[PDB]
Amino acid sequence: ENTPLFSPSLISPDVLAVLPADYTIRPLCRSDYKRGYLDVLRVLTTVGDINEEQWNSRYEWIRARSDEYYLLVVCDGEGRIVGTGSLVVERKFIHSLGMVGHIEDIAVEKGQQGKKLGLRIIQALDYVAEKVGCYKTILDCSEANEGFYIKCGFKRAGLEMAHYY
Amino acid sequence: ENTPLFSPSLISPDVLAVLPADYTIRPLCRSDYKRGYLDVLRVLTTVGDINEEQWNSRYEWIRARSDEYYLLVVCDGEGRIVGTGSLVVERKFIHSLGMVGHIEDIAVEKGQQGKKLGLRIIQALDYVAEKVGCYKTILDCSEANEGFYIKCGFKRAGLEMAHYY
Ligand SMILES: CC(=O)SCCNC(=O)CCNC(=O)[C@H](O)C(C)(C)COP(=O)(O)OP(=O)(O)OC[C@H]1O[C@@H](n2cnc3c(N)ncnc32)[C@H](O)[C@@H]1OP(=O)(O)O
Ligand SMILES: CC(=O)SCCNC(=O)CCNC(=O)[C@H](O)C(C)(C)COP(=O)(O)OP(=O)(O)OC[C@H]1O[C@@H](n2cnc3c(N)ncnc32)[C@H](O)[C@@H]1OP(=O)(O)O
Ligand SMILES: Nc1cccc(-c2nnc[nH]2)c1Cl
Repeated sequence: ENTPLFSPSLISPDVLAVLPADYTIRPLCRSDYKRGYLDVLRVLTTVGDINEEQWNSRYEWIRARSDEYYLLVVCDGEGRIVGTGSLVVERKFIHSLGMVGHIEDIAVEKGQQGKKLGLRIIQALDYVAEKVGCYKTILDCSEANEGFYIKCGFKRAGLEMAHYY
Repeated sequence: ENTPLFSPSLISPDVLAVLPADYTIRPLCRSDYKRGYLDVLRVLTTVGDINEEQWNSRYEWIRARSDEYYLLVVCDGEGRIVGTGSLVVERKFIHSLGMVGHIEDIAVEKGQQGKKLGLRIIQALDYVAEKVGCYKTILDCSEANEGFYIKCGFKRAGLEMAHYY
């Protein structure tokens, strides 16, 4: 219930060292449902209404795949979740059975934006990806937040194409 | 060993109906190592040297995750693999615990290109994604093959950003 999703050993010590006083970054755990986690994702897009049972079910699905789904949180001095980020590690046959890190669902509470918390989330996710043996990390962004990813040391590599249902 | 990776029920019947005479599309199976599968991926990028033991190991990893990794093949009239495509289904908390389909590692043998086999692979992967409940399918492409994805009914949705190790 407070068991971290993945090893705290995968949290970048350099990131931990430069966070603001009393803020932390750490793996998700199941009790994060009760520390404002889904409210943070509302800055991204529609989350929907998810009750605790549905959370517990998806959480255990993700925990059964914790060599694939690396979800971490930023907490303020009061233990409130104020930022989220995901790394999803894709297995391939190409690149000698290579692994690609996919950065997803990056979100910082509006009142907490513009203090480098997104940068720290990206640095932490890039640390995980390198540690577990990804050959690269990629993500999709908008023209409007490309400048954020540039300041995180990402470069334009191609186009995102979509098909909706 | 000839057990399909996923249910043949997930292969689009409309696609099967319009393939060229004696060509088929079907799930990967483990014995596809011996029908030229990795040679097809060489059109994409470097595959490396993978022996049968390493193949069997990754195959079983993927088969243990066949609600996530949907790999399918196009076979010619002689049972040779001439095309490949992947759908990887990502689980999210957003969009009411939504699922996004990721189209990956699309490859047609050079001598078999320009006969709609890539189109059929994309149509088949989009069929899988809709069937299992994805809210969208996305992929990354180059400026040079954007025109292919446009003819498959995809639209530009954002930018692919990359960070290498
Ligand atoms: C892959 C994905 O998840 S894309 C989805 C990204 N998420 C969103 O767009 C949701 C809403 N926005 C947010 O949640 C946040 O604003 C984020 C995640 C985009 C950025 O996090 P923040 O903590 O606000 O940014 P942070 O302070 O770390 O930014 C790092 C630097 O980039 C700058 N920056 C932040 N956003 C942008 C932007 N949209 N365009 C240009 N520069 C930006 C910051 O000013 C800062 O600059 P500095 O180094 O000159 O001070
Ligand atoms: C997400 C990813 O995997 S991106 C990686 C894609 N893979 C590669 O680029 C590897 C090398 N190329 C190939 O393997 C193949 O050429 C593919 C997969 C790109 C396309 O498959 P093909 O079977 O050659 O194409 P197919 O005949 O189905 O093409 C459908 C239509 O798009 C056209 N087309 C194909 N490639 C392109 C292109 N690069 N630019 C513009 N139009 C194209 C075809 O002429 C055809 O047009 P029509 O409907 O007017 O006849
Ligand atoms: N492209 C992409 C983006 C986000 C997650 C994934 C994924 N990889 N494994 C499961 N999902 C993939 Cl393939």
